Amino acid sequence: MRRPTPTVYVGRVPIGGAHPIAVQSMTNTPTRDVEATTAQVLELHRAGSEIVRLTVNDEEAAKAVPEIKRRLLAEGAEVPLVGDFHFNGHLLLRKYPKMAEALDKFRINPGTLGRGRHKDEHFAEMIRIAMDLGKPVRIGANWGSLDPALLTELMDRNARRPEPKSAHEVVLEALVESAVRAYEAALEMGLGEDKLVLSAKVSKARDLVWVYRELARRTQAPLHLGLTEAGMGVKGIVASAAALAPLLLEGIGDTIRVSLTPAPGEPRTKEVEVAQEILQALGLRAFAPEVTSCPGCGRTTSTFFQELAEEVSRRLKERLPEWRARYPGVEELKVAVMGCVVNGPGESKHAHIGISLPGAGEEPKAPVYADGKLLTILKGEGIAEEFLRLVEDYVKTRFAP
Amino acid sequence: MRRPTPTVYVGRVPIGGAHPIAVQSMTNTPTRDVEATTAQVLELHRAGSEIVRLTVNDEEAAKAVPEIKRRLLAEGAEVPLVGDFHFNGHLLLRKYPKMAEALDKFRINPGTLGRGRHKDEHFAEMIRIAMDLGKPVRIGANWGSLDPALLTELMDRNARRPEPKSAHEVVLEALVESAVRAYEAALEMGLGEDKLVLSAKVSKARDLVWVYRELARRTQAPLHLGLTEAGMGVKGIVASAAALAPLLLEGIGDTIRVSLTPAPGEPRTKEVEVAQEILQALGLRAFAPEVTSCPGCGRTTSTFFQELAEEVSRRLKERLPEWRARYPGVEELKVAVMGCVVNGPGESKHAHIGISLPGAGEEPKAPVYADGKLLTILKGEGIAEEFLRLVEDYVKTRFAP
Ligand SMILES: C#CCOP(=O)(O)OP(=O)(O)O
Ligand SMILES: C#CCOP(=O)(O)OP(=O)(O)O
Ligand code: SF4
Ligand code: SF4
Repeated sequence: MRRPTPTVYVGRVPIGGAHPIAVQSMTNTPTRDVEATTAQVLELHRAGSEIVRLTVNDEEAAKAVPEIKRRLLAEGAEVPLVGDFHFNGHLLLRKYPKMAEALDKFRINPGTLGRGRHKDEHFAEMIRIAMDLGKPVRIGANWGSLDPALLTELMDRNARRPEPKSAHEVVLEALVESAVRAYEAALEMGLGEDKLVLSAKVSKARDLVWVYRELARRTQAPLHLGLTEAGMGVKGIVASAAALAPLLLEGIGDTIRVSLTPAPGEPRTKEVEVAQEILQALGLRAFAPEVTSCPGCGRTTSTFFQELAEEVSRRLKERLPEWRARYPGVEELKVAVMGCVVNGPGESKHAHIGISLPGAGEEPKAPVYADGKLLTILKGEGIAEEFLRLVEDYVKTRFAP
Repeated sequence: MRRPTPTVYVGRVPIGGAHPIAVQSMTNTPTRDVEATTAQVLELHRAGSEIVRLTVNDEEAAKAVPEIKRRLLAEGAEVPLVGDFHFNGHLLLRKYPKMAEALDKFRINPGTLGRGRHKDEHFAEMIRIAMDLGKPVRIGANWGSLDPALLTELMDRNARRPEPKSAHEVVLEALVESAVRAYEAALEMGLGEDKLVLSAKVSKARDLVWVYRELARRTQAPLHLGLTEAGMGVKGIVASAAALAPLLLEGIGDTIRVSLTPAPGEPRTKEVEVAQEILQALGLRAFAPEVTSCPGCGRTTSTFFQELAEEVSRRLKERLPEWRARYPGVEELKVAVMGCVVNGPGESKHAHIGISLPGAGEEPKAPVYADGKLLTILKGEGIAEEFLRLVEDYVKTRFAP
C-alpha cells in the first residue's frame, strides 16, 4: 500500500517509501535565542521529534544556527535541523555559509520567494547552495502564501473551461501546480531526487486529501504531510487526525508534522504526541504500549473502572524508558482494561493482556487474559497492583531479547 | 458521495443517506438511578447529542426507563432514547412493556443473545416486540462479543481456502457476517428497512475501515459508525478521528458515537464534543464557529498570539447561544488568528474574517481581512477587543436573517 519513493536523507533520518513515516515538529522560540532554541530542540527530540524545524527569518537567526547545531552535537543529539526560509532565504544562505552548512535541510516556499522575475533567481540561488552543500530541500507550498501570478494564470485557464470550477477549487489547483512546477524546476537544475521533499498544505481536511492525492500522482518525491494552521485544543487535534488518516491509510505521506496552536502555557511537545498517536492509531508505527478501554456505561460498577484504566496508562508511561531498553519490541504492547462481561473478555482476548472488571449483576471477580486465554482471576483490594505485576511479568516473557 | 440509504426515524431524528449524520452518545450512570440518568441524558443532549443510549441491563433498569422518558418529555426534551440490551433483552422487553414503549429504539447484539438454538428465539422475540410497537432496531455487532459458533464456521471455511487468511482477518469476516446475517434475518421476519440500523465495531482504526466498507457494500441499511473501546485522552480522541475520517469522507456512516473513556472527573460530554469536531473537520456538519490559527513559530512576537487565539475561541463559545438564535447560519463562521505575514494575510483571506498579527521584522500593525479583502488595520492596546467587535459586526451583517 505504501507509495514507493526515492529515499531522502534528512541528516541521519531516511524518509521515503522504504522507511518509517518520520515525526517532525518546529520550534516556537526566537531562533536568535540560542539557549531557548537549543533547549526546545532537545525537548522536542526527546519527546519523539525525529526531525526538528526552526525558522531562519533574519540575520540574527542565521548567526545563531551554527551555535545551536554545535551545542546539539556536543551532547550527542544528532537530530536533524530544517531551516524555514521566507522572503530573504537566498540572502541568508549566501551571507551565512556556516548556517547553510549547519542545517540539515532547507525549506523553500515557492510563494515567498519574491516578486516577478526575481522569484526565479532567488529560487535558483537557494537550489544552487543546496546542490553545492549536498543538502536536501523541501519545496513547501502553503495556501496562506500562494503565488499570485500562478493563481491568475490558473484563474484564466479555469474561465476558459466549458464548466468552470469554483474559485476555491482553482486555489487548490494553483497550490498543487506551484509545488509541482517548483519540483520540476529543481530537478531540471540538477538537484537530485534523493534531495527533494514536497508539501502543499491547506487548513481544511477534505481539501488536504484532494491536494495530496494530486501531488502523489503527479510527482515521485517523498511527501511531507500536514494540515497547516489546524488550531487549538481538541479542534486542532481532531482536524489533524481527520485530515491525515485518509491519506496515510492510502499509503501517501513520508513525514508528518501536526500544526497545533498551543494554549498559553501548553508545551510545544503536544504536537509531537499527537503526531505519534496518529501514526500508531493507524498501525503505521509503534511508539509506546497502548491501552484499549471501554467508555464505561451504566453496567460499570463504580468509578474504579475509570481510575484503573488511568492508573494502568500512567504505569505504562512510567515503565516505558526502562522497558524500551530491556525488552525489544515492547512498543507494540496492547493492554485492555474493560468495565464488564459484555465486551470485557472478548476485547481482552484481542489484546496482549487485558482485565475484565465485574460489572452489574456479576460476581465480584475480574478475569485477566493474556495471549487470548485466561491467565488468572483477580479479587479483593489491590486488583490494580496485581494486574500491573501481571503486565510486568508478561512483558518480561513476551518481549524478552 | 454520501451512500444512499432508506430513512430510519429514531424518535423525531431521521438517519440515513438523505439526512445529516447524527451525533449520539451513551450515559454512564446506573439506569435505575432515575435522577442521575435523567440529568445526564439532558446534559448530553444539551451538548449536542441528538440521540442518547442507555443500558437496560436488568429489571430495575427496565423499571426506571418509563420514568426517565416521562421526565424528559415534561421539559420538552424530545431526545430519543436507545435501550442497550444484552443477554436478557427478550425477557426485559416482554416483562416490562411500558419500558419497551418508552424507548425510541432497541439495540440488539447478535453475540449476546444466548447460546445454541435459544439465540434465534431470543432474537425473534425482540424483533417481534419492535414490529408490534413500531420501533427501529440497531443490530450492533462488536468484536468484544463475537458469536463463537459463527467464528468457528468461518474458521473452518478459511482453513479450506487455497491460501488461508490470518486468524485476525477471519475475526473481521465473522463480525461482518454476524451483522449481515442478523440483518437479513430481521428483514425476512418482516421488520422494515425503515426500522433497521447496523453497526459492527472494532477497536482498531484500520480494521474498522475494512469492516465498514464491507457492511456498506453488503447491506442497504443506515450505518451507525464508531470505534469501540477507543480509550482515554488524546489516544482515544485521535484513534476515533483517524478511524472515522476515511469512511466518512467515502460517504459511509449515518450516525456516529465516540467511545472515549473519561478520565476520573472528566465530563461525559467530552465524547459529544469530539463527535461534533470530527464531522465539522470534514465539512459534513457545522455546529459552531471555528478558529483557524497557525502553530506560531520563532517569527511570532510574543505570547500575545497564543493568548489572542484562545481569547477569540473563548468569546465565540460565549456568543454562540445568542448567535444561534439571531443569526441563521452562523455555525458556518470561519475566523482566523495568525502570527505573522508569511501565511497570516493569505489564511485570513480564506476565512470569513481573520487577523494577521505582526511578527518579527514587521511594523507593529495587524491587518484584518473579511470576505477576502482588507477590512482594517489594528494597532496599539486593545487589538483583541477591537477584533472581537469587528467579528461581531461581521456576524450581524453576514448572517442576518
Ligand atoms: C512556520 C510554520 C507553519 O508550519 P506548518 O503549518 O507546518 O506549514 P508549512 O510551513 O507550510 O510546512
Ligand atoms: C455500552 C457500550 C460500548 O459502546 P460502543 O463502544 O459505542 O460499542 P457498541 O455498544 O457495540 O455500539
Ligand atoms: S464493556 Fe461493559 S461497562 Fe464497558 S462500555 Fe461495554 S457494556 Fe459498558
Ligand atoms: S503564520 Fe508566521 S508565526 Fe504563524 S506559524 Fe506561520 S510563519 Fe510562524
